[PDB]
Amino acid sequence: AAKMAFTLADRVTEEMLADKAALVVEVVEENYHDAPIVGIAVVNEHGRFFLRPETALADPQFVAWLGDETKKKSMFDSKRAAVALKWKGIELCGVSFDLLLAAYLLDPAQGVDDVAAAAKMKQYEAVRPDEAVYGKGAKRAVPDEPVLAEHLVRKAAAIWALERPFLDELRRNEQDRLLVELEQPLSSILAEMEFAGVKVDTKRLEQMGEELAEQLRTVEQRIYELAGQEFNINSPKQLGVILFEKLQLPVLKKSKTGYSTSADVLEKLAPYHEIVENILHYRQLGKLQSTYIEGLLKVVRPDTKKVHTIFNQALTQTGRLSSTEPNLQNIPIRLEEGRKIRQAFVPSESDWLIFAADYSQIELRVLAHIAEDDNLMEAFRRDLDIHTKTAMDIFQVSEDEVTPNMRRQAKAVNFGIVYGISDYGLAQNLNISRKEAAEFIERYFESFPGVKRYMENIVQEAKQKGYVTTLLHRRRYLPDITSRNFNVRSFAERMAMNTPIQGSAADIIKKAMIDLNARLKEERLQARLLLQVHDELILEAPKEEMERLCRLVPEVMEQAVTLRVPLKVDYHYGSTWYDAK
DNA sequence: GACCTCCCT
DNA sequence: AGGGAGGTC
Ligand SMILES: OC[C@H]1O[C@](CO)(O[C@H]2O[C@H](CO)[C@@H](O)[C@H](O)[C@H]2O)[C@@H](O)[C@@H]1O
Ligand SMILES: [Cu+]
Repeated sequence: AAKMAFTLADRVTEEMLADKAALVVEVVEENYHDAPIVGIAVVNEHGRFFLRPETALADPQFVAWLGDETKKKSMFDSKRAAVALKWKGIELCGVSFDLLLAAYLLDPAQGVDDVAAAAKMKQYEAVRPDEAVYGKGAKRAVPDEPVLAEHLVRKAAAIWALERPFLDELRRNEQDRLLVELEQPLSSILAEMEFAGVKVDTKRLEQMGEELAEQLRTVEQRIYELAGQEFNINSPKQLGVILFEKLQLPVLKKSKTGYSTSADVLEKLAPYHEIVENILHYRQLGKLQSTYIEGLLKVVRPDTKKVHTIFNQALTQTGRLSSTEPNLQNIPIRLEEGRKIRQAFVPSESDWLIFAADYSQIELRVLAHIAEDDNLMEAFRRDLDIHTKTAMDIFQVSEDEVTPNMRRQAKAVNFGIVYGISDYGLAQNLNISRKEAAEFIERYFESFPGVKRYMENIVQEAKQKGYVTTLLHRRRYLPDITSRNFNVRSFAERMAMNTPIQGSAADIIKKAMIDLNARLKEERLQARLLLQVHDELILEAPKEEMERLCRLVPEVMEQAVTLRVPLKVDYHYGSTWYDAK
């Protein structure tokens, strides 16, 4: 395997600053925030170059070239490079092609997470997987200069070679604008969000942690008093023995490994013995303690008291974002004791406030749009309570005859319809029988014949084309749709049904983010985007901007696309994330 | 290092 | 429907 030719440069030259280049700014640490850049490579019309970061990033011409938006770069995962460079006070501009995002749009099922995996999609194999170069786990390391340098230049050369074929394919798929006008500009916005971060009131979490520690100690002792002995409550072997052998509790669910102690199961066992509610309480508290007190405190930067998440923009199969380290998309809200964690998330400057705007029922509104179901579209045109309306229809009752249990069940059905669910899975959910579940679904489709039609038509389209699409032309390939195995085919069908709804919702909120960022700038507001949680945007702004944000944010979000039904956005603000309710 | 419950939308 | 994050072996 003969080396690829390149200049191991000792200094930056003019021919390295062409107005078109593939660029590699390598950040090997997974978490790129304030992380080292271990090397640089540039491939352009004049050749291939490796530069050492301490050289290139001290060179004013290079830094200016980095920041010049008329000097176009092709990269893989530009957000990583962008953020790492922001921490060093350097702006990266002019990124006109991101191979990671191109690969993700073409097929999110491939799990492209390095240049080698993207290149393999076009039968290009003259580059190694990062894992082969860096190793894995405790053996992970930056290799010596000649090996590192060759690797970065090969990645750059791959990018240079693969841009045209990736773009041609995106174009054939009508995904070219989706890359260039949505995902790439979103990438910059997300880079700013991650860099800005979110301020944490660590003292507040620590005293929450102190309280929890005390309450956990109390319940733990109670559990041991009720069990008549001590044991590792978090050990599935030990607990299963206490519950199902020593205390003779019925076994309602098994798990391949052993006895199920899932919360759905424990709830049914609670009548039999007082230990059960205490174990549940213990789990709720321990979850908060371990994950959202301890876990959060571990990743707060002590110098700024901020958490800086990383939004994985090229992971989920539907076009949603994900968030890591910490995950700021699963902060408790459902139960009050856990929701109080949100009080620890505070504005980053004094006299600023948190502002949260969320779409109201975006998935069902999208479904109404794509199905063209007359009844559902009317329901949203009237701005009805959708679950109450759905109860009225499937039970054939007047609004005044809808009971709370009726509403709750219509709500579960609505979620089921959205997730493409079937008699069995709705059964599990409503704690009812398969045949009953099947009658609900049948009643649903009688009231919403357009949605039935859609569910039928989309599964057939998935079979005929091999994939389904979203509003903005995101794509998901569903080859299991023709499996002769019921369970595998059926999962594929649900995906066929759900992906255009979940994915189109993701598309809309991504566009809103772009539109919003543009409006914020035009208006010269200091308001800034901090977070996205699938159907909601969280910002922080001076107290003096709230009144304008109240009008501006919902409007931008509501007007992002025009559907057959209105989009509706609710909003709140307050001293903390908790209070923005 | 791999494999196997509970938090969010 | 999508995700992220301690015991056992
Ligand atoms: O797609 C964004 C993200 O994906 C990569 C690989 O493409 O994944 C690494 O980085 C993320 C962010 O910390 C980690 O969660 C993941 O485990 C890593 O493999 C990375 O390059 C991008 O930043
Ligand atoms: Cu786990």
